[PDB]
Parts: sequence; structure tokens; C-alpha cells
Amino acid sequence: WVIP
Amino acid sequence: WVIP
Amino acid sequence: DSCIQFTRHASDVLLNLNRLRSRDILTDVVIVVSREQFRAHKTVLMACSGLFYSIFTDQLKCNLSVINLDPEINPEGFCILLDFMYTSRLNLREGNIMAVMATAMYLQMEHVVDTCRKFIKASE
Amino acid sequence: DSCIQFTRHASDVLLNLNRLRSRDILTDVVIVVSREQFRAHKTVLMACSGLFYSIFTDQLKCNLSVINLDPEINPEGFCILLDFMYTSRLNLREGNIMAVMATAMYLQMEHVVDTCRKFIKASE
Ligand SMILES: N#Cc1c(Cl)ncnc1Nc1ccc2c(c1)CC(=O)N2
Ligand SMILES: N#Cc1c(Cl)ncnc1Nc1ccc2c(c1)CC(=O)N2
Ligand SMILES: [Cl-]
Ligand SMILES: [Cl-]
Ligand SMILES: [Cl-]
Ligand SMILES: [Cl-]
Repeated sequence: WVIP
Repeated sequence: WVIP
Repeated sequence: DSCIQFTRHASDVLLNLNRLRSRDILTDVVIVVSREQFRAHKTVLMACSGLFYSIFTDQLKCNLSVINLDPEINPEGFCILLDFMYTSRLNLREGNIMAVMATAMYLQMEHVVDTCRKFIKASE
Repeated sequence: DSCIQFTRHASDVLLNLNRLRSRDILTDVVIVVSREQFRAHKTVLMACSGLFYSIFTDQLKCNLSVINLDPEINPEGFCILLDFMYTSRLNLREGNIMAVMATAMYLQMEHVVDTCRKFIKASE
């Protein structure tokens, strides 16, 4: 999971 | 396009 | 093999599947979550959820145009997860995390359940 | 928005759509290319090809279960492009590049046409  |  | 790969292809396919959903193009099922209804593509639901994969591979249920979810399922939680299926983006907030996690457990979406557990553990 | 994103989601969706195709699950169209037939999902075809997007948004053609391509279309070229649609991987070889490029032009798959043009220009 990432900060888009 | 890339070499996968 | 000796194939070449187009990096953005999977993301572009998903973007188009979401555009079709927004325009209600070739949607083949309505998911009913208490008073709310959500139109979708059976194949996308199956590709994202262990529960839908099970339902639409069933010889009788594969032909249904309406699927009613358990009355304990929160419509907003379902909406957030349906958006995630079509975009890879999860709108996870303090006010919805419990509903999102419970819905992801029911839908059998392991990666969502995992990030919800991690965000909860960090706040305790 | 304040969303989080699952990097591998689009790739995982596409992998599952390909698995459904391989098992002939919820495929809703057969593409006929001379003596050969290819089963697929209308939504995936539309999401990858300007030609299929046009065909399946047509009020009459959207309901067809069989689509016959132009007799000039090479079945192997079509097979290579259908595999690309479901995997992001293009099996481009000296022996098939002309057929693949002509099929991609017909199907309106601009990124494939672009790499074929580049590979051809490099060999001249
Ligand atoms: N459609 C399809 C499909 C196929 Cl073909 N093969 C394997 N899994 C498929 N989908 C599916 C099954 C289980 C789970 C998910 C998706 C996400 C998750 O957390 N569990
Ligand atoms: N399905 C869908 C779709 C939608 Cl909803 N919006 C916009 N394009 C869509 N698909 C589509 C249209 C034109 C082209 C491609 C795909 C690849 C390409 O080279 N040209
Ligand atoms: Cl029904
Ligand atoms: Cl997931
Ligand atoms: Cl027909
Ligand atoms: Cl393309």
C-alpha cells in the first residue's frame, strides 16, 4: 500500500 | 514498454 | 518467453472498466446492500473478491442478475470497497475503518483486511 | 482525496480476468477470425481496443454473441493481441511483426502500433  |  | 510488456496496460484496462461502470455499460448484476443498490460487472467482482468468485462460479448463482448481501453489511463500506475494486484506491478513514474491515472480511478481500488491521493496531 | 492505493491491484485483477478466460468462465462473445474462434469477455475487449469499444457500445451489436472480423485479419496476429489484452505481454517476433501491426491498426490499439513501428524502423 502507498500514498498515490 | 519494458523487458519483463 | 521473449515477450515485451506495456507497464501501464493493467492500470489502463481498470480505468476503462471503471468508466464502463460509471456509464452503466455492460453491467450484468446489481448488488443489493439493505436499502442500496450497486450495479457492477460480475467478472470484476470475481477478480477482486473471494466471496463473489465463489458466488459467480456456482452453476445456479452465475445466472442471477440480483445478489442480496447479508443485512449486517454496511452500504457505505460496500461502496468504498466497490470503488477500490475498480480503481485500486481505498478511501480509508477513522469514521469508516470498522465498517470497511468488516465488509472486506465478508467479501474475502485479504489485502484490504490486512491494511485495516495495521491502521487499527497503530491507533491503539 | 485522502485514499491509499494497492500497487499490485490492477495487475492482480487482470491476472484473474485471464484465469477466467482460460477456464471459459462468464465469457460472453466469440471473435471469429477466418477459420479460428476466440472466446472472450466483451468488457476486456472494449477496455483494450478502440474497435471493440465502438462495436459493443452500439445499441444492436452490444447484444451479439458472435463477431466476425475482416477476412484480411491474421488469426495468429489476433491471438497475440488477445493474449496482450489479458496479460500486458506482447509476443512480438520478426516472423509475426507485420501481422501484429496490421491487426493492432485494425483493432485500434495505438500503443501496440507504436512499438511495432519502432521495432520495424530499427531493422531498416
Ligand atoms: N476471478 C477470479 C479468481 C480466479 Cl479465476 N482465481 C483465483 N482467485 C480469483 N479471485 C479471487 C479469489 C479469492 C480472493 C480474491 C479474488 C481476492 C482475495 O483476497 N481473495
Ligand atoms: N472500454 C472502454 C473505453 C472507454 Cl469507457 N473510454 C475510453 N476508451 C475505451 N476503450 C478504448 C478506446 C479506444 C482505444 C483503446 C481503448 C485503446 C486504444 O489504443 N484506443
Ligand atoms: Cl435474478
Ligand atoms: Cl484486496
Ligand atoms: Cl449472435
Ligand atoms: Cl495498446
